[PDB]
Amino acid sequence: SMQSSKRSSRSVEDDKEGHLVCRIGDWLQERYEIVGNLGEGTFGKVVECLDHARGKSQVALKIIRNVGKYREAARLEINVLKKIKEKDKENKFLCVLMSDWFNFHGHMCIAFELLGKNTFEFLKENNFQPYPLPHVRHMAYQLCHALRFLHENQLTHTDLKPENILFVNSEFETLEKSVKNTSIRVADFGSATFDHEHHTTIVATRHYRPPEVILELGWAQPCDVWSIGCILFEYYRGFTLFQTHENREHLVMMEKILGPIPSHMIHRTRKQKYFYKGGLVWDENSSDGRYVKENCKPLKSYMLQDSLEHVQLFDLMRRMLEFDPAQRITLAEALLHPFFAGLTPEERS
Ligand SMILES: CCN1/C(=C/C(C)=O)Sc2ccc(OC)cc21
Ligand SMILES: [Cl-]
Repeated sequence: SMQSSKRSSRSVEDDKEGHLVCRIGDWLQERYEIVGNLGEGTFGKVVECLDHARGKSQVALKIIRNVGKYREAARLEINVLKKIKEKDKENKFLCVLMSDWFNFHGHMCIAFELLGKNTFEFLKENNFQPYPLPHVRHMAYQLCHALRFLHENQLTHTDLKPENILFVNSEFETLEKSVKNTSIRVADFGSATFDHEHHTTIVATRHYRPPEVILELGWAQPCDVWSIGCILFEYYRGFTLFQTHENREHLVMMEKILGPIPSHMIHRTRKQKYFYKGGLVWDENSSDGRYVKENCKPLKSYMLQDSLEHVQLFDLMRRMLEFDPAQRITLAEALLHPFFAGLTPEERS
């Protein structure tokens, strides 16, 4: 219910978890009026606010717990978001960057422009009926465009997944639900790592994680290209390419679907226990063996239609899913792939 901004903004306390005790109608900075809850987690809470210094426009305000490790992780996210903003003065490269950040009584707070549903939540709301190829194509183009910019500015996202890709507007027609506008933005730069910085060993979410990270061979921009390839497959079929929670099984799935791992990646890994005489150790006859052999087929076998536009998609996905990160297509190269000849002039600009 409605409260005054000066009063609400100074009336403040935390709970035993170091969350800010707040509810709908509370204010921050005599500026942000809380009108809803967007999400929550170990880090803190995300609340929808009206921004009264900007005609009451909607924002997603992330409010971090009064806990040191979450405070410090947010400070890093903020420093990445500042560096991206300073490289993209005018926001041509489709990242969800901050509109504001401040320290509210030990709470790091980060404001973002409020966008629509993420590409996972839209798919779930459609009963996991996949995106039509034209939408996959436009979305593919935008991901390539966004990450290419970051990549050529010595940055790697490391955690691209459908939940971190947002529709500017997720309003839909019923034809299956079909989004009216396929414009997307790339979110969640908390893990993003510059070329010169320490690379944490295990990056990406399981389904989107490339072989060089599983085998601990060193990772860079190509990690994001593998993630994008997995994302395009899931947009196109509506289920993840790699339905697994264990490295050995995951690598076997990669072989069943993409062909053999290059021998020099097997030779270089510390993870020798996954291999015997240079081949993956795997029981074809076990319960998991039977499941993988029935469910994990060559990548081309997942095509829904045979027309050229579908061949072009599957060829680009093959290139984004090359085992050897040195041989994997770059996003600069991907943008020249003939799959993108199919974009409308409107999508292409
Ligand atoms: C909770 C979603 N959410 C965020 C979540 C985290 C963990 O950061 S950041 C964000 C930005 C825009 C938005 O539009 C809808 C939503 C949004
Ligand atoms: Cl080990």
